Amino acid sequence: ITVCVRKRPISRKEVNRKEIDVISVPRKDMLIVHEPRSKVDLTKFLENHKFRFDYAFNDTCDNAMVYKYTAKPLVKTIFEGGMATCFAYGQTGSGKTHTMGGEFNGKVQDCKNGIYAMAAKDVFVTLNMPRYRAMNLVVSASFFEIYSGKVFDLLSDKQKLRVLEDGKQQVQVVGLTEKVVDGVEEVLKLIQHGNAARTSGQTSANSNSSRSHAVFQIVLRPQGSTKIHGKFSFIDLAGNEINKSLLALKECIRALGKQRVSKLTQVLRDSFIGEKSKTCMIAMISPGLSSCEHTLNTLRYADRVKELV
Amino acid sequence: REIVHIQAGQCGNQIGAKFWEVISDEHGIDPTGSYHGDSDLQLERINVYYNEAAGNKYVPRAILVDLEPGTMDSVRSGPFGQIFRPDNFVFGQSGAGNNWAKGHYTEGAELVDSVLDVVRKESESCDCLQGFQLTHSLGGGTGSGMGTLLISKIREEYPDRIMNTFSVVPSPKVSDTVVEPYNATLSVHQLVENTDETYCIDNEALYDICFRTLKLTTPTYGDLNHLVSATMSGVTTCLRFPGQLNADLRKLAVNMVPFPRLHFFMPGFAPLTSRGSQQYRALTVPELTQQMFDAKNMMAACDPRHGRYLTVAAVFRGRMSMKEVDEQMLNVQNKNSSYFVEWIPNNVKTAVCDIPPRGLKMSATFIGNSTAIQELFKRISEQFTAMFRRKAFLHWYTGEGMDEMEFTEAESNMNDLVSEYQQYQD
Amino acid sequence: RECISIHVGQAGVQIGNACWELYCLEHGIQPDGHVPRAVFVDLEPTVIDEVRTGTYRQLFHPEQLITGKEDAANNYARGHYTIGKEIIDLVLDRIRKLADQCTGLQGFSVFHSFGGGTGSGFTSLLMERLSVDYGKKSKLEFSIYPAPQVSTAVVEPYNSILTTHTTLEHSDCAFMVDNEAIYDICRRNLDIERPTYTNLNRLIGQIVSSITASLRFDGALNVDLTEFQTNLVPYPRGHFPLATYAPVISAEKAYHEQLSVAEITNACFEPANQMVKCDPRHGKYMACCLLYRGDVVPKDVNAAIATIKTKRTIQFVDWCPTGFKVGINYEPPTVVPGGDLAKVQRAVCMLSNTTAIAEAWARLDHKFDLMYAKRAFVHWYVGEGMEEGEFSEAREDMAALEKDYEEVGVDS
Repeated sequence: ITVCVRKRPISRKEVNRKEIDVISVPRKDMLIVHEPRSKVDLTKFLENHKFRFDYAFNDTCDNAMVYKYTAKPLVKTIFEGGMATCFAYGQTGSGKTHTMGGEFNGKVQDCKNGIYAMAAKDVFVTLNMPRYRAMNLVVSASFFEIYSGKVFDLLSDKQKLRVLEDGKQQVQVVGLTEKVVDGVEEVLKLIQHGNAARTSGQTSANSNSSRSHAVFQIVLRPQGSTKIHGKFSFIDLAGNEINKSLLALKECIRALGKQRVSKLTQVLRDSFIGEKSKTCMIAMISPGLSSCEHTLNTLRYADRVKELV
Repeated sequence: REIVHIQAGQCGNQIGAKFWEVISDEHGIDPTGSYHGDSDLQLERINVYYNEAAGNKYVPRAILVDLEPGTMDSVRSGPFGQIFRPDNFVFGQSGAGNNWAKGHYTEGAELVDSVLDVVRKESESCDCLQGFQLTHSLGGGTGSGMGTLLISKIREEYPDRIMNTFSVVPSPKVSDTVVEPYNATLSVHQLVENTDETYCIDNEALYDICFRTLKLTTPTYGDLNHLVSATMSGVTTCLRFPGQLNADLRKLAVNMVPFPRLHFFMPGFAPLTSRGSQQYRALTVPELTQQMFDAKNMMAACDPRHGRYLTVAAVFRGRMSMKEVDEQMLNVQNKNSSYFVEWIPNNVKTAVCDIPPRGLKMSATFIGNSTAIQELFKRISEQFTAMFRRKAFLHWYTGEGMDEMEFTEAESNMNDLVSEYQQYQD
Repeated sequence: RECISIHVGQAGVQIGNACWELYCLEHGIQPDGHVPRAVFVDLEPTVIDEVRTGTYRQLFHPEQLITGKEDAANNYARGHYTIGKEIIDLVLDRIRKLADQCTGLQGFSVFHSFGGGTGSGFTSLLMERLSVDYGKKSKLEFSIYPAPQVSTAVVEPYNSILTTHTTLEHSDCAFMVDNEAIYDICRRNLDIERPTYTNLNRLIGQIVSSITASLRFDGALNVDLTEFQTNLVPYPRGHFPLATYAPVISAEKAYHEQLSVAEITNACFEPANQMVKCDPRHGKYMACCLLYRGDVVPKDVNAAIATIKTKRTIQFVDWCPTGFKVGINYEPPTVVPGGDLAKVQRAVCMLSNTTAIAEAWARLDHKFDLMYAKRAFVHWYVGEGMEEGEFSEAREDMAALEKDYEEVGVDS
């Protein structure tokens, strides 16, 4: 389990608003929140809180840089035959969609730019390497979203899927469509398709929205194996049913170290249970002073998750 | 406020006839007649179960869902049978096969849309909707399957209005069907995840309570049904009456469900004395709590004495002292501190209507949320496995377009449901 | 000089009709005399109609009687946002039309019932729109906050955690009278298990008369409205003192009536006589405004109070040397001709801020969570122009009201 935090820079709208930048990342693993506060007498003072993470990324850091530290180290895990998960967690507008899906203040744009794409790129390169080539693996991808306890196939026009659990308690999402990909270009097509289809409200003036949980997965399969050779699930979480899933998620990840159900944790459950499984959590933070309450909430959540480490 | 009853399956239907047989008299509504009400209070709140059209014809606002004509054609060809507007009868002349799968995926799934249609015509009736009453048996097709679907749809259409469910969980000793645990385990599954108040009744918990608590020697079904319908009247309709301290479905719900599962209760009536003799009138009140809180007298199969309670709701309905009521409840809570769970300082939810059951002086419906009902889903769940293991009469399900993972699902789910419930017994 | 009043919500209107009754009753102005100086708001016609059909029918102008034939709805949201909105303008208009006609006013005595639809919501924005249109005045809102165990509405807390957070940053001093804790007084200090709402109203209808009526009335130690908030609130939170009355003796049963000051003042601090289930379980007083009326010798007071200041078991806050605003009026109280109120020749309507409400708020906040924790009747507000915001963000609000009422006390 690795937990990181990434601060996004203040946007033009916030800047114009003259929002104050409350966060500083003086070191590679140190994040500081300069919380503004007022005493009862309304004296102004700053309570600077410090948080440490495996990796803390500044506003300057690009998606490639973030990807290098978080997801990239997980790819090998799938080739190893494990199950890896990477979660983007944070408040609305914190940058989760931007990081996973691609660069866009709308959270929707260039697929190539995001972690799903970058991860895919590495998957093809590694498969090609000598240690792996013997494996004769096929790469498959799927993209679905979870909304109000319901699973929808982004690859198959929001088709509602049913999720069942055996006595064995292994979960399966029936009807989920897996698409064969043999090129990064292929994966980019599927990402574009899924992202367009993603849930939301009316066309907002700007930005996307995270009413749902987005999960794009990369699966490796020889002919089954452990029900497939390896699987990487990249999840674009909804802004911090949602609460229950987040609570559920925390316990599952912490359970990962040692070894109040939700749909997300149910679908993901096989990814937590196995011995050979790794996860990375990236906490997104919006630097604005107005968002200070949200950020502390995000950071504290993050602390507990890493605690399991 | 309002509600719209739902008679799923034959049983749930047969009972409809008894629930409405009663309720009507508890509201002075003759077959097609109007309000003959001995009083004037049995009318200011009727709406909860009827609709205004003619001016003497207040028609029950329920639904009659069933894939076996003969049934509804027995309920519609007998006594009060001619009060339901025909529009209410959502029949399925198909083969009402005794398969959960045949009334939930293949046969019932068709008749559903023609039901929801009406469940909307009734919901959009008028004023404000509260919830829907659901009667059925978890041991058949039109009951567990098709009725368990009716709700899964209802709860998607109005995740706001409540959902009380009256289930006739498969009695132990003898099963009035063979696949029973199949049709059951599969319906409880749907219940633990849609309705938010379930009142489980046991045909044999009734017999007992009806053959020893009513020296009644020939307890016909009509009776059992009648007794049950007696409780569901105390619950709903009742609270839709005045009271020093009145509640309503929600209060009942918001005071009885500590954890979202939905949890199932076990109803118990108060004055349950044999006709002539017994008419002891020992009904001052300590006599009602004496009753309600004993083992026998719990329409459920399991015995409370076998597991703590989380919540209790003595919904009394007959002039009494908010003192001799509020008081009794206490001693009761202390004489049995043992089984009554502790992390709830006051498990009991005292409720108090005014007007009592038409001909009686004082009654009190009991709605218990005890952890004892663990020892029932256990039962059911057992029967499943013992037969699932060999896929017994499974071909009648799969062959109807089912899944080998569907049965797995339910059992587990409902099986876990047993687990949780213990998390409080401790 | 004056103080308008806006009775909002059926209750605030019932209590209004009551407080409004006691008035003329002690001013010799029968059914049809002068002209009131307030207004009546409700989104359920039938209730304001009671002021249009029943007693004190022609003592009002169909202009100071606002109604929204529409729907009340026991839900904040609807009353504040959605529906309640439509009326507000019109409402304001009167408190701007009635606020003009006068001569240098002092504020608006608002009458609402915390846990209602028209009472919680609406006002929320009424007081809201006032704090901006007349920030330069007094906003003393007289509330009837949620019975500690005997609430009515199923949602009550939703409606009261919401009227508190929205009004908090707008009121000057919020008086509080607990509906249940008043019953006790009707059971224990007057004896009657037959207390009609029409009684509790006669009571507040009394304690209130001691506030405005008589005070704005000449005396040996006058106390202006401003006076209150000044001598009564230590901090900007629209702080909520509690109302208490002394000679709450029965006009039939017992008769020791002649209970010199020395007695009636001690009868204020015993918790069983304070129109609020906030028994001084620990709450240190931090300021009390002892309003006396009738035949009272200033020494009697400046002694009866001295004796108290040294009872210690009555522990006053630390940072507060002396917190006793002695308000002396002349004219004794004036009891309903034949209700059930004794009728003494002197009384003590003492109100105060007590670290006690640390409780009352607590116990009412907790309520809220339980339900919110499951969203309970949330869909009823959302669908009425509200959001997960307003709730969660009004919860956090009061949270710092549980810390506030904690910090300003319990510590030295």
